[PDB]
Amino acid sequence: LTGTGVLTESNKKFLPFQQFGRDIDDTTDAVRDPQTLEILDITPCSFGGV
Amino acid sequence: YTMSLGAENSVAYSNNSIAIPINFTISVTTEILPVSMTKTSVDCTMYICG
Ligand SMILES: *[C@@H]1O[C@H](CO)[C@@H](O[C@@H]2O[C@H](CO)[C@@H](O)[C@H](O)[C@H]2NC(C)=O)[C@H](O)[C@H]1NC(C)=O
Ligand SMILES: *[C@@H]1O[C@H](CO)[C@@H](O[C@@H]2O[C@H](CO)[C@@H](O)[C@H](O)[C@H]2NC(C)=O)[C@H](O)[C@H]1NC(C)=O
Ligand SMILES: *[C@@H]1O[C@H](CO)[C@@H](O)[C@H](O)[C@H]1NC(C)=O
Repeated sequence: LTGTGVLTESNKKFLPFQQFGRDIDDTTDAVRDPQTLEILDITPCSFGGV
Repeated sequence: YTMSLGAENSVAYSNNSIAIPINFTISVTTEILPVSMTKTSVDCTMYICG
């Protein structure tokens, strides 16, 4: 699963079988690292209008 | 059911009778009007292509 984002620490406690996290709009905003079983929030990069 | 528009009210019309109010009610009613929406901006290039 690929993409671009800012990976921060997450307070969301996944169940052991779950790997990715989605919001209402079915976009991946939480993920589990395969090497170390920790949860990371994926905040989208700061795109904006100039 | 077949809907009923309102209760029937046969007004007691005659050529020489009038109805005069002896009292009044100060009635406050609410009217809700939308004014604005959420201002949304879309990056067309990022939405189509990322
Ligand atoms: C003014 O007078 C008329 C008739 O004298 C009244 O009308 C009647 O009202 C009763 C009450 O509901 C009805 O049962 C009758 O059928 C009505 N008659 C007619 C011919 O419409 C009227 O109510 C009176 N107005 C007031 C404010 O008292
Ligand atoms: C006109 O209507 C008002 C109510 O809208 C009447 O005021 C009421 O009067 C009774 C008896 O005097 C009291 O028990 C109520 O507490 C009053 N209500 C309020 C809200 O003050 C008034 O008396 C009426 N006047 C006439 C001439 O009919
Ligand atoms: C995978 O390797 C990491 C290396 O730090 C280790 O901590 C972990 O226990 C290993 N196993 C799993 C299932 O992640």
